[PDB]
This record gives sequence, C-alpha cells and structure tokens, in this order.
Amino acid sequence: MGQFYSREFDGDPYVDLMRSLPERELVWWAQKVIWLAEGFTFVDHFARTYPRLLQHKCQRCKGAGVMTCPACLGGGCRVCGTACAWDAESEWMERWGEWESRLAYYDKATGPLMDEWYEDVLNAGNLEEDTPPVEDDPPGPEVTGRWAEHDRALHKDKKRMAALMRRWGHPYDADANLGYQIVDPTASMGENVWNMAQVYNSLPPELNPLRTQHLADRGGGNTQAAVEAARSAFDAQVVMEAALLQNLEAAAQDLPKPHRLPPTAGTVACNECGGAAWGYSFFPNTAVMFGLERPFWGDTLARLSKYWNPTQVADPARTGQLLPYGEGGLRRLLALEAVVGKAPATTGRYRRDLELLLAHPELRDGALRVPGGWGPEGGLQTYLRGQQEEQARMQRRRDLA
Amino acid sequence: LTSLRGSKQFLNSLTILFKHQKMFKKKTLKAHKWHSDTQGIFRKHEESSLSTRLHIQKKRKAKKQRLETRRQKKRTRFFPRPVWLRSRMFLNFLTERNKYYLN
Amino acid sequence: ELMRSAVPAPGEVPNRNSRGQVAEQVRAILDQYKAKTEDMVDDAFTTEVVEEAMALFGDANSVKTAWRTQEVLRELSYTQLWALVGE
Amino acid sequence: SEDSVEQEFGGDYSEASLEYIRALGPKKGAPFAEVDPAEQAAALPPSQAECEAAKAVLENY
Amino acid sequence: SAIIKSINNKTSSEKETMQLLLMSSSILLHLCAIISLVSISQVRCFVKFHLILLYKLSNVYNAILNQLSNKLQKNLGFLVEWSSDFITIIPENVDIYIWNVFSKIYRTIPLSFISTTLG
Amino acid sequence: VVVDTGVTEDDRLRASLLVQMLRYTVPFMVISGLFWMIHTWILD
Amino acid sequence: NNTQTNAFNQNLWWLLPSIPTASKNQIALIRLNWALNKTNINTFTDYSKRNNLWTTQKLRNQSKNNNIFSKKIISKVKQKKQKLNYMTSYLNV
Amino acid sequence: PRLAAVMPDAVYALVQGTHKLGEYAHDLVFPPTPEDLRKLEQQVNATIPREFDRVRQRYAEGKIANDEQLSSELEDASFNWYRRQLRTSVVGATDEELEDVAVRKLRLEPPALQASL
Amino acid sequence: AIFWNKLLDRVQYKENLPQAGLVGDMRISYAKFLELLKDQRVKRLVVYGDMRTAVVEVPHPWSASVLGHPATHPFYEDSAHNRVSMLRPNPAAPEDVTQWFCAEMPEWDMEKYRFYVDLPGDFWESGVLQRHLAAQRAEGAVWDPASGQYILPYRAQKKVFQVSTEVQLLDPQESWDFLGWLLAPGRLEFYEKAACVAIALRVLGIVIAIST
Ligand SMILES: [Zn+2]
Ligand SMILES: [Zn+2]
Repeated sequence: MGQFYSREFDGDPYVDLMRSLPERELVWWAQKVIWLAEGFTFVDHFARTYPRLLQHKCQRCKGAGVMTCPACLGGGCRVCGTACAWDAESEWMERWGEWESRLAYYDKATGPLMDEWYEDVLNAGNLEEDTPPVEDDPPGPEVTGRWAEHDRALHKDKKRMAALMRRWGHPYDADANLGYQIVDPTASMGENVWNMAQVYNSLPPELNPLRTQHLADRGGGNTQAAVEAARSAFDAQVVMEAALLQNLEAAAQDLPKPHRLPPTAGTVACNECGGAAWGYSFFPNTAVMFGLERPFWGDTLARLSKYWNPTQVADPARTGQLLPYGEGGLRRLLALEAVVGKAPATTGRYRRDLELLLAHPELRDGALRVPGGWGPEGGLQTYLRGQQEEQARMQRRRDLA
Repeated sequence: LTSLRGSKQFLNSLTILFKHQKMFKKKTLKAHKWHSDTQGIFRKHEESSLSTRLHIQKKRKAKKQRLETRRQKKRTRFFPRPVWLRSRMFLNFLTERNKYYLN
Repeated sequence: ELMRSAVPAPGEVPNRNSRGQVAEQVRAILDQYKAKTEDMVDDAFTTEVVEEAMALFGDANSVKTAWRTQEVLRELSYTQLWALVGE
Repeated sequence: SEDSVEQEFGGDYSEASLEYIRALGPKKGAPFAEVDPAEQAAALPPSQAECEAAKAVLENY
Repeated sequence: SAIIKSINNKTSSEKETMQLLLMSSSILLHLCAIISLVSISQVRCFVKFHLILLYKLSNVYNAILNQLSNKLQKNLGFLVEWSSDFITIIPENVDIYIWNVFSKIYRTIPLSFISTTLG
Repeated sequence: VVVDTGVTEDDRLRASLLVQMLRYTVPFMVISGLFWMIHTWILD
Repeated sequence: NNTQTNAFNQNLWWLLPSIPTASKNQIALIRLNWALNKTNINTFTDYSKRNNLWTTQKLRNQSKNNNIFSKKIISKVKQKKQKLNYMTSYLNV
Repeated sequence: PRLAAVMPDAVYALVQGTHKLGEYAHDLVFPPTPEDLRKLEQQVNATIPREFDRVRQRYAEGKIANDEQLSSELEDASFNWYRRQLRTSVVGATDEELEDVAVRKLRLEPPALQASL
Repeated sequence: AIFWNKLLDRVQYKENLPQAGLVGDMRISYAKFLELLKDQRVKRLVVYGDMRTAVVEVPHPWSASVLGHPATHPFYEDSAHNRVSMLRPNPAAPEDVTQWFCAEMPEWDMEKYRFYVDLPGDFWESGVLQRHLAAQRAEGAVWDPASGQYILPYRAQKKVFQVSTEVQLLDPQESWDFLGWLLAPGRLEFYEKAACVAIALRVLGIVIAIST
C-alpha cells in the first residue's frame, strides 16, 4: 500500500520500480511473510528432530527403568511397589458408574434433538401441525398377554412424559447437561474454549463451587471443604490421563517414554540407574544415527532359546545327587483336574448373583435394564429387593381394606 | 425407597417398539431347530391389530406419496414428534445422570 | 463344526460406532433435508424416524466403549495366525 | 409412609406409573445444581435441646 | 560413563587416542549441524528478524532503565531495516568486539593441550 | 508352509549408511519443495 | 487463533479468567482441554462422506427444483449399501 | 481450498485414472471378447435386486422416461430396498424369526460341510 | 478406500490411540495384570512399539459370557423377548455356578476397560506370555476310539467369565511422524490461506496487466 514512498527507499534499482506498481509491492510483502513462515518451519523441524540423537538408555533395564520381582511371579512381598488404585476388582463398576455419570454431563452426542426439544418446549407457539396419524387403540385390560402389556405400556406415554417433565424439567434448565449452545464443531477451537471457561462450565454441577458458595455452617464444615476435596481428585485424574497418553504416544513410535512413574505391585526399581531410564548426553548415540537400534529377530530367538534350556553336564553317576535342584526334596517327592480341571478363583463375588439369575427366569427379558454391579447394593439384587418389598407393601395395603 | 433400580416399564428393547409401532410385515412361519428348552437353555433339538396398522400405513404413505399434504415432499419429517421416542431418550439421560448416588 | 475356522472372516464383523461417530450420524440425519394403495412392498413405515430409533437404540450404536472395531478386528493377530496355520 | 411422589401425583396416575416414576432417582439433587436434603441436613445446627442441656451442664459446672 | 567405559575397555597410549577421537568427533558433529542449518536462506531471514526484534526491545529497556538510573543519581521504523541487507546497518566495531572476545577466550589452547598430553 | 526369507545384507553399517543419509536429508527437500510450490508456482 | 502453531501461544493461556498458584492454573487449563475433548463433536467436518451421503437427497431436490442402466442402478445400491453400513449391522462392506 | 477435502479426491482420482489407463492397456493388447460380453451382461444383470426389475421391464417397453422420470422412478425403488434391508437387519427376513436372528448374529451354526460334497 | 483407509492411519496415527475405555488414572499393576492373565480374563493384549508398554483389554464381567443378565444390552433375543443364555451345569462339579460352562461373546459386542501397564525390562526373557500362549494353544479337539467319535474335552472349553486371549503387536515403522507433523491442522490452515492470497494476487495482477 505505497509504503515504499516516504523518504528513505531511494538508491535501490528494484524498490523504485516497486514504487511504480502496487501489485509488485503487495506480492513482495506476501513473499516476505511466507519466507518467514518457511524459516520457522525449518528451525522447529530441526529442533524437534535433533534431540533424538543424544538420547541414551540404561542398558540393564533397556530403558524400562524397572525390573521384576520374581517373588510374586509364581502379607505378601514387601520389596515390590504399592498396589495401584484399580487392583481392587470389587470396586470396578462403582468407579465406572461415577465416571460415566460425570461423562454424561459433557456429552453432546444427542445435541440436536435436545436442542430442538428445548426449542419446542421453549415457545410452544409455533404449532405448525401437519396431519395427525390414524390412531390405534390398545386391547383393553383383563387380557393378560405380553403383547397386550407392551401395547398398554406403549399407550401410557404422554401423561407420564408430562409427569416426569414436572418432576425433572428440561435438562438445559437444570444445567445437568452442558448449556444450550456453548459449543458447536464449526467455529474455532479458539472461540469454543473461551465459551467453555466463562463460568465453571468445565465442571459438572456436583463439583461446581457456585452451587455451594451460599451455605457453609457450624454443623459439618464439609459443604465447602468436601467438595473442594473432590475437585482436587478430579483434576488429578485428568492430569494422569494426559500423562499416560503422552507416554502411549511416545511408545507408539520407539521413543523413550517421558514420564518415569514409580514401580508397582510386581516390580522393583532398577538399581543401576536410579529408576531414571534414559537421558541426554552430548555424545551422539551412534546406534540411533546409523539405524542399528533394534536387534534382528533371529538373534533374540537364539538368546531366549539358549536361556530357557539350561544344561546338566554333570551326571548323578559320580556326583551323589539324584534329586533335582531346590530345597525340601525329600518332602518334595512324597480331584477332577484331569477333566474339567481347575476352578477359577477370581470371580466368587458373582456366584450369588448367578444363582438369582437362575431362580427368576423372567429377569432375562429385554424390557428390563438393570444398572449393574455385583453386591447386594448393586444391580440385580436392587431390582429383586424393590419388587419383593413393594409387592409385600401393597399386599399389606390390601389388608387394610 | 425411590432410588436407582430400573424397571420393565421403560421399553429398553428396540425390536419391541419396532414390531409394535413400525414393523407390520408378517412372515411365513415354519419349523425351528434352535429353541429354549427346559432349564431355560437355548439348545438344538394379536395379528389383526397389526394388520389394521399395516393397512393404515399403506393408506397414509399412499396419500403422502402423490403430493397430497399440508407440506410438500414424499420424504420429510413433519415435526409431529412421536413423544414415545422423545420419552425413552429422556429416561436414558436421566438414569445416566442419576447414577451419581449409587455409592 | 469340527472344520470351522474360529477366525470368523474379514467380512462378518459388523460395524460399531464410537461416540463421535454417533454424533456425526445424528447430525447428518437430523439435517438430511400415479401410484395408489396396495402397490406397496409391506415395508411402508416412516423412513426418517426409525433411523433415529436405530441411531439411539440400535445394535451398531449400543456399545459405549467401542473405539474402532472394524479396523482392529478385521486384521489378524499373532494368535489368529498361529490358529490359521494349524488348520 | 405416604412420601413425596404420591402426594404431588398420588391420584394423578395408576399404581403402574407410581413404580414407573419411582425408579429414576431420589428427588433432584447435586447432578441438577440443587441442594440435596441429606447434604443440607448438616447445614442446620442443633436445637434448643442443645441450649438448655448445655446450660444445665454449665450450672453443674 | 558407560560411554567412556566402553571405549576404554574394548579397543601403549591407545585409550587417550580413542578418547580424543570421540570428543573431536562429537564437537565437530554439533558444529557441522549448526553451520549446515544456518546455510539455508530462509533460516537467515528468521535470524535476521529475531535480531531486529531483540535490538529494538533492548533499546526500549536501555532507555527506560538508564533514565531511571540517572534519576536515582539525582536522588544520590521496522521496515527500513527489515527490507535492507544485514551488513549495511551494523557497524564494524561490533564484529571487531566479537572477534577480540573470541580470540582472548581461545588464545591459551595450545599451551593447555601441550601440558595436558605431556605428563 | 512355504517360508521365504530376504537376502539379509550381512554388512550392517555399510548396508545402512546411504539410506540413513537420505532419511536425514529428504525432509528438508520436502519442506522446501512444498513452500516453493505455494510461494512461487502461483504468484510467479 | 493466529498463534496456533508456535510455542509462544503458551503465554496466552495464563491470561484468561498445598501447592503453588501456577500449578493450579496449569491444572485448570488441562481440565479445560480435557473437557473440550469430552464433548464428542471433534469428528464432524463439512467434507466427510458420512455427511455427503445423507445430504445428497436435499441437494438433489433443490438442484432439480432450481451400458448405462446397470451403472445407474448399481450406483444407487452402492450408495444404499454405504448407508446400510454407516447405519447398522450390515455384513460385507 | 480445504485441503482436507482435496487430498482424498486427489488420491481417488489418481487410482481411478490408473484403473482406466490399465483397462485401456488391456483392451488394446487383449482385444475384447465378442460374445462373453453377454456373459458379463447377464451376470451383472442377475444380481440386480427384485425391486429394480420392475423398471427393467419398464426399461424394455418404450415408456421408460424422457430422461428425468426414471431418475425419480428408481429413487423409490432404491428407498424401498433400503427400508427392506433395514427390516432384514432388525426384524429379520421373510422366512426367519427372532430365534433365527439370534442364531445368525451369535454365529451359532457352521456352514454345512456334508452338503458341500 | 482399500488404499486410502490404510494410508490415512499412517499419517494420522496420534488420533487412533485408545480414548474410549480409558478415563483417568487407569493403570493396573504388573501383579494384577499377571493375575488377570493367568485366569483368562484378558480379551486382547496390545503390545506397543517399544515392547515396554501395554494396553490390557478386559470385558465388563456381565458382557463376557452370553448369560442373559439384565445389564447387557439386549443384542440377542427370543421371539418372546427374553435374552438367551448358554449355561451348562458342569456334571463333574455341580452346586457351584461359577464353574459352569458357557459360550463366549463376540469381541465386537463386549464393553471393555482398557487398562495401562508398564512391563518390566525382562518381560520377554522371563517367558510369562510364552507360557500362557503355549498353555492355551496346546488343547484342541480329539478323537475318542473307545466310543469312536470326535470330542471337544471339558478342559478345552471356557468356564463362566473366561475369554480367549488375542496378542497383537504394533509396528514402530507404521507411525509416520514426519507427515503427521507436516500436515497438522494449523499448518493446513496456513497453507490454505497462503495459497488463497497467492491465487488472488496472481489473478489480480493479470487483471491490472491486461488493463494496460
Ligand atoms: Zn512381588
Ligand atoms: Zn536401569
């Protein structure tokens, strides 16, 4: 835009020519910015590629950073790590329930239908009704049949819809789901974040402090403390997921993993290194530069085949040892495992439930959808208790008259 | 006592909804070979109302296929939303969010 | 049933859609937009709404933790190779 | 007995919709930005029983 | 250490030769990489842009802080450069300063090398 | 089963040297070619 | 949005509304990114085929309101089989 | 514009053009069959579903279209085949009840080996 | 597609890391993973490029067998809409339901946790995976000459809640990191805007040049 006019561009055979044509000036500016983009690309490629030459790995663990505790491979071992948060198998569906509840809020898979339902209940003034359907009528009561019960339950839907709408309004107003139009995937992630971080929309209600900032009293002192102590665990789990995914991305290629986590319930830390499994060294790691990193399958085959097949060159003829190696050999040498075989001992906690699933075949129909779980406080036993207690309750209600 | 338990009143099986409201093609039935014998083990060994629904479906789509309708197009949703579908979706979202308490 | 493969086929693996994919489907179907009687094939139900009945309660959209089933299941693993060879 | 849902609805529906509605959550709570009864129940201090009982232990003191 | 241990262990004054060879190879590799990088035209554009930015920002900082400094003593455009070649805007005393500092830093390499190797 | 094996190129650090040079030098050519295409093959 | 590619973008993150402050700020930003990912909207783009197969009806309608036979009918059943696959349990596609 | 749309079209065009050039390379060296073109004629005819044969006869006897009436005729054939396949997916085929659907999607039955030979 | 669908997951390999069955700190321990492995609860093991990290896939207990539990989605139903179950009461060890026999469910119908695990640096030369593979693959059909017939023994069938393990190793060379970095969305949008302005200025320059 005629920026080469002011005073101080005289003396350049090409700039004075650019003075006479604005298009040359504008394409000069475009090229000037594109060359800088190219330079930035060159440099950042170099800077993310060169560090891979200087990375060396501890040779005893092979970059794992962690070795095995054989005492556990066959009240327990006390050398090898602290059990992780998910080793408790009897806590699985509970944690999954909490997490899927928290995930139900953020979800926008059914965004459009929820939106137009909110737009239908919102005004209720449009009413561009088309032509109503030829309406069926259900087979009347006193006809006990599964098809008939299906039909009667199908015809009892609008009044129940209004009833639940009374009990639980549109989720867009109870803010149980993410807001009306906070995000749609066709704007800019730049805009979509700003809308997300406006007012604590990055959390569900149950952890939001705006819901609780009004009441905190002498009674418990937990209403504003035991929700901050839950927000904290929430953010910790989110950060752990981010870290584990960075490690998975570094292991999808053959790179060394960036996050060195502590050992676990079957492994001890490598003694040679600190548990740090690798590092940068200023010496170029010739094996990566010359592409000799991985060990040629046949070599590993030979190694493992000669490690799993030890040899006994001495014979018990001269040497007075007729027993194999080990301890307590004299005591070492003192039902239906050959047919069905072993009984699996990891799943007794479901035995009871299965028995119930055999005592009540009707629970196997597609109309019932139990939440799930194992214990008496979860899943099938909840429905059984509800059914039995309600039938007894209202049968005793029949006893009043 | 009203808590997370679920019940048979929510029709959580799409084949029932389809064979009761949308699918009226009747089949030529024959002998089977796999069936649930005693002990409830799958081993190897109403029609007139749905006919009425069949006929009314044929009439309705015959009417809206020759361009006789308030709107205009063999195929378009007419915003007379079957509340049966809107209902299920609400029940599902509600139980999924209400799973909060089962601890 | 003795000479069946136990490795099903590259084909008979039906599709299963993740959450993002059911969202894509729900969008692309929500904004998707003489003869006489007894000429019909008796499948004259409304095409649009049964599609949403499918998308929200269909089998190919019913496992909430399906990541990419067709790809990772239409490849053969090491054990499936060892089993093919043995036949 | 005679708790909430059969007071508001009650004769609003048959006994079938009673169970039908009863199986979808206690009332409406933290998942819905509300303040649950059990969590609010701690936000109330003790009653006058506290008052004159502690006054009596004060007199004994 | 594992590096130096390996080249000491596997291959009459031979280990010192191997170690000198390793250190020279590594330094030369890094220097060759850097020179080959800045031998690309667009990377020269990149470094020129960063230099003019840092010059202007240092000028701002200098003005501000020197002015507040002699105040405490009282107590007690861009395009003209960005579109012109590099050497016509920079003086020569600057590069002479760079060269003098370099020379003064490394002028004791021969004596140190000789003393190190010879007992 | 008919098993087939490659030629396995015994040298290993003479079989790999030139291909590694290419692995290191070609990205620069790809970046330069892409940017050259956009910034000269259009606004000549 | 104009600093999406470089690292300088990082300094922008600290400018919107037992351990120190920068820690909890970073963790809030991380939670923001995870939450934005969790909304299941990432895959929808204007140029998919899953979006082009159900939008050919409307575009055909408005455009008409604006060995060949085998080719046509087989193209029809090909697009229909594609919709069968992307819809529910189809068996070979 | 929108490279995300250009790249798939680019590769599709590449491979389809290569297929065309290969077909040309095969029709000149090995000239086309004179009568087995009827073999392929009928064997691409046989897999046309029944819901399309209604226009095939309408394609034989004159009253096909001008060019536009068929292009709205076979549309409803496509659509009824579509809904029929949907019903075969969900409620099964014409000679197949829910037990047999559970049999088929559980992969319970083996392919008949005795009947094979 | 047969070509494109492949090539696309080479360039876009970071989008295909599992994001569905992994939620928070979803690690298990090496002993917990070993225990789950020995008793046949792991459906799919996915060993990664460096061979020092794995993603265990474990079905939800009710989605493992074909029991008609009312927590599995009603995939398979009778005419009278009752889900099917495939129990067999173990004539050798009755009175204990957990030792009964039942068919396993198709892998594309399981709900699955996807746990993370770091393997030790001596996992391959200890032979745990080899022991498991050999134990599970060394049993099959038989011919019984006493009763003259083919026979699938009981020790070759799956009890309740047990599945068959599928080990799958990934290829490090199937990653293509350079192109995934080169064609990133931000670089894509920059390329597009630059090309737009380029074609604009070319046609505008020729417009003003024919206008002379
Ligand atoms: Zn141990
Ligand atoms: Zn180590």
